[PDB]
Order: sequence, then C-alpha cells, then structure tokens
Amino acid sequence: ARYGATSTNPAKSASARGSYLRVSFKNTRETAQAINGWELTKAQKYLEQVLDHQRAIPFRRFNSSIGRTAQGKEFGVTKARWPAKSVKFVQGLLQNAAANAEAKGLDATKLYVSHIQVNQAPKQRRRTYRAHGRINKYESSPSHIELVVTEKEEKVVRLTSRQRGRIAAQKRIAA
Amino acid sequence: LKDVVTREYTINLHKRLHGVSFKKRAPRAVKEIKKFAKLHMGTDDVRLAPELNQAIWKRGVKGVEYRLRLRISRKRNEEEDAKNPLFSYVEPVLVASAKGLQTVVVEED
Amino acid sequence: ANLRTQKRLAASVVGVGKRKVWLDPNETSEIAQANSRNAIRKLVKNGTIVKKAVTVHSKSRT
RNA sequence: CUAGACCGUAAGGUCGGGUCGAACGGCCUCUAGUGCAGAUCUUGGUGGUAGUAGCAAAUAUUCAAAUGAGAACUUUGAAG
Ligand SMILES: [Mg+2]
Ligand SMILES: [Mg+2]
Ligand SMILES: [Mg+2]
Ligand SMILES: [Mg+2]
Ligand SMILES: [Mg+2]
Ligand SMILES: [Mg+2]
Ligand SMILES: [Mg+2]
Ligand SMILES: [Mg+2]
Ligand SMILES: [Mg+2]
Ligand SMILES: [Mg+2]
Repeated sequence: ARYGATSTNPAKSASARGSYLRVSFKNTRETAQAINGWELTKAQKYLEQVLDHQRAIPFRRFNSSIGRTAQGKEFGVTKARWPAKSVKFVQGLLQNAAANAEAKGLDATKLYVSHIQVNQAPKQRRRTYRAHGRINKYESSPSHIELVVTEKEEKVVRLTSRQRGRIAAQKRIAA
Repeated sequence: LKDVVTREYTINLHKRLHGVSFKKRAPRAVKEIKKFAKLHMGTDDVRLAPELNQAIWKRGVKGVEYRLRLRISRKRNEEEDAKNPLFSYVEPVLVASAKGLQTVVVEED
Repeated sequence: ANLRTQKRLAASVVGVGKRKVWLDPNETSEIAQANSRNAIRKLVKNGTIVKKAVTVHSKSRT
C-alpha cells in the first residue's frame, strides 16, 4: 500500500511491489521507462526481445558515455542497452501484477502499465582497496520498484449594457 | 518439410579460424560448428557430441584440422523443451581424409 | 551431487592420487551414499571405482 | 509540509488546508550555554563526476551428463 502518485481507478487496477532488490537503480529506471504506458502483453513480449538482444532499452537519463547501437532507432536515440538483470526483476513484477489482476477479476486483454516507478533503495556497503593504503566505498545501488496495471478505458457569461444592446440589435435584423 | 533429418557436412575450419589467436582456436572452432549447424538446420539449440569435442581438441588448442566431416542430425526437442522444438546434434564421422566429400543426406533406415 | 568427498576418500583408500581416481558417472547415486571408507572400499571391489592406470613414460627413445 | 490568505519598512507575526498525536501559548517582568553562509570550521547525511575510471601480470580452456528456480564458474566423466 501507499504507492506513488497514481491517477487511475483503484477498483480497476492491480499492483505489485519489490523492495531492496539488488539491481542497478540507473538501469532499472530506464527499463521501467521503456514499458511505462505500454500494453501488458506488448511490454512482456518486448522485454523477452531485450533478453534476446533483438530490441534494446533506450537509455535516456543515466546514459553519459554509453556505447551506441542500431537498436535505438526504434526510439530515436543512439544510446540503448540490454539490462538483463533489470529486465528479469521487472518482468517478475509484471507477472505478479497480472496474477493480482486475475485474482481481482480484471480482464487481461485490456491491461496496460498505467504507473511504474523505480526508487533508490538504501545502499549496501562494501570496501575497495586503493593505491597508497587508501580505502574507498564500493557500494550497491538497489531499487525499490512498484507498478500498477489497469484496464484501458473507453458557465455564466457576463455582458455589459452595450454588449446586450448589440446582441439585441443583431437578433431583430437576423433571418 | 522433414523436420527430422540427418546429413553429412564438411566444414572448412581453415577459413573460419584464419587469423585467430592461438589460445582460442579450438574454443572458436567449437563456436563455428555451433553457427554452422544453426545455419544448416535452422536450430538455435546446437549440441556437440563429446567425441566431436575430442576431434576438435585432438591436436591441442592450436592444431584444429583444416577440414572436418560432421554428421548433423536435427531431432525433436523433449524433456522440458526450451523455446525451440528442434535441436541439432553434431557427431564426428571417422574417415581417412576429410577432402573430396560433398553434402549427402543419410537415411535413418 | 558433491562427490568431491568420495574422490578424496577413494584416493586415500586405493593409495593413488585424486588424478588417478575414476568414479562411475552412471552410478552417481550409489557413490553419493558411500560416505565411509568401508563403503568406498565396497565400491572399489564391485568396479564402481577403478584405479585408472598410470600415464606411460617410455624409455624407448632414451 | 503547503508558487493559499492577511499584517509589519524589517527582524518577524497571524490564519486556512494536509500530516500528526500530548503538550503548548499571549502580556508584565527575570535570566542566558540566546539568532550562522563562510572559519582548508565540527559531526552526520547526500550529490555531479558516473553506470564512468576500471574489474587486462602468473600460457587455457572445451564438450556432454547430473543437480538445481537459475550453471562460463558446483559434481562426475571425456579432452586439451
Ligand atoms: Mg562525454
Ligand atoms: Mg571510456
Ligand atoms: Mg562509450
Ligand atoms: Mg585497488
Ligand atoms: Mg593476424
Ligand atoms: Mg501519545
Ligand atoms: Mg552560543
Ligand atoms: Mg550551516
Ligand atoms: Mg566501461
Ligand atoms: Mg594468467
């Protein structure tokens, strides 16, 4: 309960969550944005193609000094990747949400991802060992993920005295 | 057509391993026969007989034969099948030389 | 299965190195149950674990 | 907390809504460990850099089977 800001019918919606999942937040954010708004079966088929390296996930925000790929032409970008670990976490939650929709009684052919949001989980700490006896952090960036599927849904005017007189003068000569 | 079939192929491993670094000629010869059986049977799942692995690795990581006679059998995938229903099982054929042989269909009966 | 323990046991029982110990890959369940030196000894005599003869080093050229 | 309202030149004061759950204000005086943007200030927390620099010494791995939700890395066999 207490998801992000959603504007849909809760009675016509099914939800899913995953917290503290040790998957890159930056890569999960782009995977989430690549299916935000899509139809459920289209989103699930697309993520399977990302696992097969046929289609890519467009990297829009966390993408500085990423390599270029041809498979970004589908979305108008040069930089796109295939975050397999991020995809598996997302499609696990999509499968859970479709299970909730089936349990709730929701009609699966009309489902679509209405809200998907990836947040930063608390980081997991490790050390790394540097030159000249230095120690730096070596830290994971886990993801809080939450998504919701929904069915696709199918003046006193004020006038002055001279304004009313003109409207009166228009009407008494109109045919 | 006939989804189950077995055929004799000669692979020119010389032209496929040309210019490849010595420590991965035999591993790459494994991958070339995998791409070879996929290009001739249309199956993603390619399985290599361990005796075929012996034939690839016979002269070390560096001495893969220039030519190699293969028997590629496309069979029906079972036992909790994967995304594909057919697979390729590649066997070695023991011949005196691997030169002068064309592709021939070998009958199951 | 983790037959690492059985391969260690078979080497010490037979008296050779682990590199000369053969465990039947078709009899994994039987070797797995053998946890004692007496059970590895029983596996040696019924052929499940064999001694894997030495690599020759000829002196013909010498 | 609040691109909602009001008062004061200002320091500030007051109100509405949301959240919350147990104490807190106005006025006349008393008192101070009483007001922060800086001090390579102190402690803690968080950024951009950035999914980046990199994870390249020690010749080298491969095939099948088993187990498993999942096997480049586990086990066994074969090979090198
Ligand atoms: Mg740049
Ligand atoms: Mg670079
Ligand atoms: Mg780049
Ligand atoms: Mg270091
Ligand atoms: Mg060269
Ligand atoms: Mg209370
Ligand atoms: Mg003070
Ligand atoms: Mg300050
Ligand atoms: Mg890099
Ligand atoms: Mg090395």
